[PDB]
Amino acid sequence: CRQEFLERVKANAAKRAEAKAQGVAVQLKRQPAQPRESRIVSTEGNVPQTLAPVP
Amino acid sequence: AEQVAAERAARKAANKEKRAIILERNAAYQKEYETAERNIIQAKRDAKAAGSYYVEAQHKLVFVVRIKGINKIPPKPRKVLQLLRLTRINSGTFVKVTKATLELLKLIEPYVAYGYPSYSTIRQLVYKRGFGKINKQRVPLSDNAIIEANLGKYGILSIDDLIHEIITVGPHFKQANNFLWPFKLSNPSGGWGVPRKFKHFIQGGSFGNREEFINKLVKSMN
Amino acid sequence: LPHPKIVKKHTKKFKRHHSDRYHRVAENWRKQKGIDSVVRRRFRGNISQPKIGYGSNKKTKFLSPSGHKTFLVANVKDLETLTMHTKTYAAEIAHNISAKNRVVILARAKALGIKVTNPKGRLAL
Amino acid sequence: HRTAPKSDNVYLKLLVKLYTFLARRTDAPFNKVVLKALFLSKINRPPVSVSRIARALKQEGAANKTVVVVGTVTDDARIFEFPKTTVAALRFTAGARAKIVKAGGECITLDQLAVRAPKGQNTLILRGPRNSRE
Amino acid sequence: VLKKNPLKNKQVLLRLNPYAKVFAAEKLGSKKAEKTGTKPAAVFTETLK
RNA sequence: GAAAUUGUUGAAAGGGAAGGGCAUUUGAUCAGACA
RNA sequence: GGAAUACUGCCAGCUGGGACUGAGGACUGCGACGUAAGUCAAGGAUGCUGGCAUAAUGGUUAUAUGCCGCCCGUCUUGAAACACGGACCAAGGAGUCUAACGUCUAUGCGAGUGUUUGGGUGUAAAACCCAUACGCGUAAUGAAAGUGAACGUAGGUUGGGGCCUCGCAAGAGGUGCACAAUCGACCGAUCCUGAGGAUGGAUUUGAGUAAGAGCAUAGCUGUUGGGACCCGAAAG
RNA sequence: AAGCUCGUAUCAGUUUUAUGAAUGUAAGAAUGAAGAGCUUUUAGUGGGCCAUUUUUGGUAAGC
Repeated sequence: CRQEFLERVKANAAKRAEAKAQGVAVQLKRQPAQPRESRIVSTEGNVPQTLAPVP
Repeated sequence: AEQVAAERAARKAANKEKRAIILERNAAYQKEYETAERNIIQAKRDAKAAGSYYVEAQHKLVFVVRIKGINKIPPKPRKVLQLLRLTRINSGTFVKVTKATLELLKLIEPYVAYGYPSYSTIRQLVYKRGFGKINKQRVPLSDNAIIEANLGKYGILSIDDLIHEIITVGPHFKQANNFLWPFKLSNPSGGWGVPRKFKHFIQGGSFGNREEFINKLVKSMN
Repeated sequence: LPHPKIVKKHTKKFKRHHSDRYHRVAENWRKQKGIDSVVRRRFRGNISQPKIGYGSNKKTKFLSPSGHKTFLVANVKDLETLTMHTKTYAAEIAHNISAKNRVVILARAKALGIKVTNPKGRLAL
Repeated sequence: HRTAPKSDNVYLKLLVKLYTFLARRTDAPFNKVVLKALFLSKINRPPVSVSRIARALKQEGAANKTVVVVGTVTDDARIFEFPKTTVAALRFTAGARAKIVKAGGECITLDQLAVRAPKGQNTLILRGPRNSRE
Repeated sequence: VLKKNPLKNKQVLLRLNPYAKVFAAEKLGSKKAEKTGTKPAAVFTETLK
């Protein structure tokens, strides 16, 4: 049930040691799944192929 | 007694200095918005010129307005509406979009009309229906010193810094949003458009995601 | 004395339910205690009840139309109390004061400039 | 939480009036506890015996402190020697008044204490045994 | 003592946001932009039709 | 010397109910301010 | 090829018409314009002007008109409904007094407390004084006989409002009230130790001691007994 | 209702992530709230009718 908590606290112990041993912006908190960032997707080989209920 | 005009004049000098800081910040935000939207336009044009497709960056901010009454609501969504501070009908709040918040929206779809706000709507919402939670006590904004006194802890020092933290969903979004008392909107000026309000927006109703027409909707509610 | 315009909220009298039907039921207000009364559950078209929403404006409460608080007075020594407060309070000569003494109080109130609400009381010629 | 005390004593009302002023002004946590204690009932303020004051002066580094009781100070027969300090309370039992004065110290009121310790400095507040009685 | 709305009543609009003077002066909402000639490619046009 | 209940006189209303609430016209009647 | 325009979105763009509202009452604040002085639409209405000065406001009232509006009370049940009471008016008409015990609050005194059984006195059922006892409490435990609560600064550890020292503050430490948990000392009955019942050993009991907290009066009130919230019963 | 603490990090008919054979835990995830705990005691209360969704049985059909 709490199998992840002890492991992530051990990861918090690894990231606290890494925090002290570096000029740090810490971020040990888990952030939820963000909205998707912008990307330019190219259609050079992979052509935008049409479909329809032909059927 | 002294101090009658001396401390007054020094206070006026401090007022002028603080105001000038706000001015150059506002100019910086104005230029930021303008260049941002120009970047979206030009990247779209360049994608078409390359024979490619440009996806936009997915929206990170929604405005949620309650559509239904307090009664005949299941508890599973009734708790959710209290958590989004949608206590009465037509009460509106801003929501940061994550995986955690999007499913909260999916539970309450038949009871709210939400979408993605522009800068113009947020500017008009905060300027007209702007109210702060100062210890409690729904305080009307009207003065920049009122914003700075509470939110100077988080950088924010004027009305437009607060709007900036809302739209450009920032490091201190939670504090600016929770500071803002849930907006109390009137029924829409032109009407709802639809005959029956409680169908999904796609099938000739009001509720659910409308994505962009929330700007048309909330500006009439404002 | 400068006062706001008086808004009463309810000009009418809150008469008791079925006071106009029966003669044994007085017009004096009583709350309908019964659980199946349509008056208690405030139905459409039933009589309006006294509730605290009908409370008069605090700045214009207890004031006569002239912006004066009425003050009952029996004799000269009690009238002499309103020497300083002439535009706040106005004298009211008590019902039981004789016609001999009312002329004394009226003349004295004219001298100090204290307003009497009821002259012509026992002043027949 | 209480606005006005259940007491009808005009002198207790004057002490309440005095400490409402000092509790809201001086912002010292002494006056807030004192003014809280004056709103309590008879069963809620049990008497402090002169024996407990004797203990509080045997206390380490608490010799020349001004002891404050917001109940009543009662006489005791079990003790034989009493120190030389100033005791502040509402009422003193005739015997305890006699004992404090005979030992050499002073027995003062609460307003007298309010002049001497407005911020409640060098003070010590004792309350009596509550759950000891039923 | 009373809530003066911005948007209307330009005086309280200038009380908040001191940039409002500069925004109105330069117009800055009715601001023109320079045009380019980035024509859409053959692939985009053919797949649109 | 109350009310129930009745007579007379004056006003008003009344096509298979009446009394009640909101609002006003109409008729009746009344309060100040101009001391 | 070179344009226009629709639609969509923005303007801290300008300019009209209409409605409802004017709360507050010397000055403070935030601002804007101005070269400055000063002004302002900036912390809620002022300026000008006219009719009347009484039934013209408005109220009360009888009616008309538009719209609304089951007959109250009781008793049932998940509801509605039945059913039962209600010809009309006046006056009368139902949680009262007391005893006993208890909670909370107020007051007096406080390891004490209570005068009012009585006596003295009295301006005379009032008030004002009081000797001797008595009641409850200050000690409990055991079936009774009986015995009877400090080894310690009245005890150690854990928290603990306050207060004290340092701290330009945050904070650290000392002291720790009431009170709460755990390990101990004494009283009581309960067995080995054998000094007969000794010094010491271990718990069980208690509404224990561990530096008292009660007594009395008054008020709100609860339980029980009284005719006991008012009227009614098949009677011996 | 009363007293004593902390007015707080005391939590929530909610989502997420992870652990699991629409329910179970944890969180230095989200979002929401200043009404939290502990004694003491003091009223009233101890029926159900209708409908929606799961699910097991049923039949001319209801159920």
